[PDB]
Amino acid sequence: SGFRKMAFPSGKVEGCMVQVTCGTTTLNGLWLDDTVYCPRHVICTAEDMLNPNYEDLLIRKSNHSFLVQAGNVQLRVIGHSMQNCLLRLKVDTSNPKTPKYKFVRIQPGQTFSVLACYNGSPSGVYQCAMRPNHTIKGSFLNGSCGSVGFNIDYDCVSFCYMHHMELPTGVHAGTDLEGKFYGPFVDRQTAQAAGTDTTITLNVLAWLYAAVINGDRWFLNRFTTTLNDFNLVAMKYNYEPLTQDHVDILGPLSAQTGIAVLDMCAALKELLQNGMNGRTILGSTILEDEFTPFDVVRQCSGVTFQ
Amino acid sequence: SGFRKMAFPSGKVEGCMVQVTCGTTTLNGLWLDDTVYCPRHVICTAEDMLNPNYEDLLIRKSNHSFLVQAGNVQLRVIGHSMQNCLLRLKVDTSNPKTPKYKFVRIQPGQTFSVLACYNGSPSGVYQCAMRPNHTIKGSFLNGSCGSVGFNIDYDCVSFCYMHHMELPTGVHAGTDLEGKFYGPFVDRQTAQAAGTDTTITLNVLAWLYAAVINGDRWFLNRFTTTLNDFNLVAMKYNYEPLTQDHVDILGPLSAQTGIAVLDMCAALKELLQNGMNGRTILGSTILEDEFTPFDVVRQCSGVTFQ
Ligand SMILES: CC(C)(C)c1ccc(N(C(=O)c2c[nH]cn2)[C@@H](C(=O)NC2CCCCC2)c2cccnc2)cc1
Ligand SMILES: CC(C)(C)c1ccc(N(C(=O)c2c[nH]cn2)[C@@H](C(=O)NC2CCCCC2)c2cccnc2)cc1
Repeated sequence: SGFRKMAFPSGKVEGCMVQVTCGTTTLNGLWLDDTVYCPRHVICTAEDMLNPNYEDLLIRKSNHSFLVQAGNVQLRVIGHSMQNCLLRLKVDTSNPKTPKYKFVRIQPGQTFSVLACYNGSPSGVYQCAMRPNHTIKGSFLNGSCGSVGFNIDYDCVSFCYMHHMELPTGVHAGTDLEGKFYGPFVDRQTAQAAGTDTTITLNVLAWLYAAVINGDRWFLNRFTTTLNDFNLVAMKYNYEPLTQDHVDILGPLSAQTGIAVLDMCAALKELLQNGMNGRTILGSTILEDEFTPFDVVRQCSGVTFQ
Repeated sequence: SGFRKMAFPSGKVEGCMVQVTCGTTTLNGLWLDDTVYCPRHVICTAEDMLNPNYEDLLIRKSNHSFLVQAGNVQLRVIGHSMQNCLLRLKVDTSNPKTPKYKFVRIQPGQTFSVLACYNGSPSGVYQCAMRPNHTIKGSFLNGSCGSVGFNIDYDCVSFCYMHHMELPTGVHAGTDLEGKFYGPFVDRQTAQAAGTDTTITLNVLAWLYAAVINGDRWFLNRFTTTLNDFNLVAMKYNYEPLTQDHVDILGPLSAQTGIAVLDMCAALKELLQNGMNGRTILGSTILEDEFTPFDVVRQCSGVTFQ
């Protein structure tokens, strides 16, 4: 029993974190085989963060412009190239702790674990959802850039996020491991701001199923809804529309609990319209949208507490 | 910016987790140097969980009654002994991944990271507070016993919790690494239940300081309070009394923010009496008591956003 925001064990990623320095700027890099990946803004001059031209800044660097430190050991840079908003530094040593890994681009609403790091040293781990507006609600201080997000499946690490910058509301923006930003953000100092966000309906429904699996039914009702009638309510409450594809994704949780998806949607409609009347669901006084259907299946028992 | 429940990186603990089997029961153990620690209830018969006598059950076991598996490798047990509610199994191999470590008994209100494990395989990591009633709000399924809780300071792992059992309300009970239970619980099937809990006042105050450090002051007021007048309100709202010792602990956070402790207590008094008026603090619609003063200092900037 219980239900918590649960990160993946971080050891396989810890063994990949290094420190990258260029000029006076230090940040974190990810060392896999003989390549170190880091944000290209490591080369940005303090004097000009407003209008960097990265091609022009990078051509002025040599391999020995970059210092890479793995713990106490210096790794010699023997090549470098820019890929989108990342630098790929080739080093003289293959990381002996490289795990089985893949690079994947996650979709909005999906979750991943973040290993917050400073100066190449891991500091903390927590779970994040990629918001519909392409930001994450992380916890990051100066120098956290280059920290990574990942999921783990059967000892294969799927890296999906590298941290680049903080936005004015205190939320965080970054790229995939090909260097392509999530969202419309850019790696320079501009007035950019996170767009309007929305609640991840599929995740709320998954978490209501988690509550039933764990033994609680107080919020169910005798009603059903059509998809279109639910979506009229969702629009009013800034929830994402439910689609037939999302209904299909909820199939296994619906089967484990015996609650049809559209019946759970009717329960959610009533909770939105009437509130929770001072009660909790899975310990929470609000509806939670930070757990995917996969996260619920990963964490909950496969046997409902009937 | 940001503020999240943040666990310590788990890799140093992952390298210590093994599987222990006795008879038909399997659970997790902790392998440090040439010793494996695990819950003594691994020897309990399925037929008699109501009234086990562990001395009488253990004398009937030999070293080869115990199977220990580290990944795919079998570790031969060459000795065994009971210490309180733990077994200490001596094995033929010293763990080459043993970190610098200590065993410590934590106090109520303190936090630690939990590495949830099944069959000796780490599954997830999350942060827990030891509640005043000596339980934790974990997330644990059958076979999680022997999972450990820990804090990390300068690469030294302080182990403080080993998981033993789940209580009727779905919360979790366990021991320190000397095998002494937290709380009045016992390792057998009884009617035992968690006692009444209370809110950890010192942690709420620390988290209000975190909110100011991160730039938010909306909940402050022009009033102050005496310790005794605050404690009259605390009793009404099931908050722990504030003590002078706890006031002293808040010294550094008070200095970083310029808010006297008793002035923050007046703010908390008003929040308890009037509620939060539909507003949030650090993203939360409720007052949070799961972060210690140390956790706030660990995670927040050392410079207040004034
Ligand atoms: C060059 C560029 C792209 C403008 C930049 C500058 C600084 C950083 N930040 C580094 O901390 C940092 C930079 N290099 C080493 N560390 C921080 C950051 O985003 N401030 C923002 C201030 C407003 C305008 C854009 C940047 C940061 C803080 C907390 C968590 N995350 C990141 C990130 C990007
Ligand atoms: C022998 C004894 C002390 C009564 C016992 C029995 C079972 C377990 N539980 C094992 O899962 C388990 C046991 N051995 C291997 N796995 C689970 C558990 O506590 N059920 C309780 C049922 C009510 C009465 C006491 C035990 C468990 C589940 C979820 C998370 N945590 C633990 C723990 C202790």
